[PDB]
Amino acid sequence: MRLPDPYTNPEYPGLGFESVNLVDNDAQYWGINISYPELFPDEYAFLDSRLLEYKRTGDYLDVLLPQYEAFRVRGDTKSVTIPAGQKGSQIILNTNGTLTGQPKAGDLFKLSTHPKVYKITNFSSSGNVWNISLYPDLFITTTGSEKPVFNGILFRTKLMNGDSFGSTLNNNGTYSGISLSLRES
Ligand SMILES: [Cl-]
Ligand code: NA
Repeated sequence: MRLPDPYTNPEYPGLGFESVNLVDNDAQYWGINISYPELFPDEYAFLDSRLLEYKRTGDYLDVLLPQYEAFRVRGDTKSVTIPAGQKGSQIILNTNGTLTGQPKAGDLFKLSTHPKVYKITNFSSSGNVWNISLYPDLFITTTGSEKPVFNGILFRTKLMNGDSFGSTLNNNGTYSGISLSLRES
């Protein structure tokens, strides 16, 4: 299930995060700490209903972190190839001349076929050959059918603080201190 935000639900601008911390837990997994601004009753009720549905159905929570949305690499990834049999800390790909721009160390990365999110540690190229160094090491050996993902990356997580989720209506008619602690699953 997608954690609702102002992109899925622009009617609730309060679902836009105030602060986000991406924590490295070293298999390696990312921890995500999200802090909300004060939420209006409709926003809080909608978020609460969506987290109750997540609790009811033992699903994951997919989350977009807009602070990593730099759109540094653009274009159609259809003819972009990732050769099979790769594992370790590097992903080599052939852009086929279809991608504009280049990624930077600190950017996120994901393979289209697997949920793991990586951090880019280094980038080098030789024409259409891109060499992207990743942290942590690849969770799978490539099959050759994967596509690189630079934008719109969703982290697949589980909620860690469901037992301390919630708030009470304050004197301003809003809900303060709402925060989500997520663990990449
Ligand atoms: Cl592997
Ligand atoms: Na949100």
